[PDB]
Amino acid sequence: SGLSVHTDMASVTKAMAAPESGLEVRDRMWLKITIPNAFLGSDVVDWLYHHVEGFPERREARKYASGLLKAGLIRHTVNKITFSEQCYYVFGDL
Amino acid sequence: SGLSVHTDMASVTKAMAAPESGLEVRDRMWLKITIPNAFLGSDVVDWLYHHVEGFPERREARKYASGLLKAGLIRHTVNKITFSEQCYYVFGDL
Amino acid sequence: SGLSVHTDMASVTKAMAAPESGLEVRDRMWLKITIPNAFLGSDVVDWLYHHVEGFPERREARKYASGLLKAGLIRHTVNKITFSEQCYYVFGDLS
Amino acid sequence: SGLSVHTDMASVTKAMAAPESGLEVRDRMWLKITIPNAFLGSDVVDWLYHHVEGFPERREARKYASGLLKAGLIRHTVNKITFSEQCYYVFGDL
Repeated sequence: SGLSVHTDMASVTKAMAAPESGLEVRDRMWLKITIPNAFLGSDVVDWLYHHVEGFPERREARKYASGLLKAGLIRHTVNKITFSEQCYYVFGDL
Repeated sequence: SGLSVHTDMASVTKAMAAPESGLEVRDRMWLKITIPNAFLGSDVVDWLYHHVEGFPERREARKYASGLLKAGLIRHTVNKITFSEQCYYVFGDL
Repeated sequence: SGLSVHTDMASVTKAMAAPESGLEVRDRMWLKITIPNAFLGSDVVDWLYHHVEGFPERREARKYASGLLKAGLIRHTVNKITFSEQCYYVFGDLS
Repeated sequence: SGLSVHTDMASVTKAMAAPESGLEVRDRMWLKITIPNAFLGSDVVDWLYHHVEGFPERREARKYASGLLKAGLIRHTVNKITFSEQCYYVFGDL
């Protein structure tokens, strides 16, 4: 009722902005970047477990993925120290 | 069979990197950024069409959201001209 | 100020349920479904605009995408009819 | 440029559906359901930690909330046993 297309734009925006207005407001944003030949930690861990003999289990395939990052043979896409499976990586020099 | 834990680390990585290695790759990644009080264009459009009388179809609500961006009352999170429902937005100076 | 871990649980819940309690309460919910090989309308238009010659502008790619939905070559994941770039689709029968 | 507006529609779609076509695809989707008076598990835990006395930290608030689901005071909107902060709930019989 109380707001319509005749209300000034600035006031409608302040209404949408006020606490408890109804608007979904969260403390994050997801941006899509086009980086050819990237991959997830989980895809590296998979590939090593299934293609490289001698791992007693998957957690050792994950430690090996981790040493590849330390060695700079894969690289983080934004600056991070520690390996995670959920993060995206690209290849180092080679 | 031909790769195991005894193999050269760099050689194992160059095999993973080759064409047709089986390594799941693709050309896009998603980054999460912590922006306080950010919101989706689609939710702005949901809020308007739900709370502001005078819109005959949802498209007039999207066009109004477009006008809010032109006016600087909402703002893009990254350098972009035109409005989209899939992008993330913050409020301007109010 | 005067609710604590010693208060009646049902009374706490009631306090949180009252008007103006400050709990975020809203007429919506969002659900994650696992659907292998699902794609967004906007990615279909993008694919068609970049790979199929003869689209003078991007809106013509959109209308073609709508004509895929209408012919059943792609399918909405819920009960809708009209094409939207924001919804998720899957492939129809292609055998 | 082997495909145009002249090509068979079914053949264009089979192209798009082929391994390595370039079409961006995913194994998850998000759906909006209109449900009156629904709230996020993390919003309940926040509301408890801020307005109820005697929680030395946030994990004790999370546990109380999980207790609230067990007693039937809040309820899951999809059949799930256990409590989780990213799932949606409604009020029970009050």
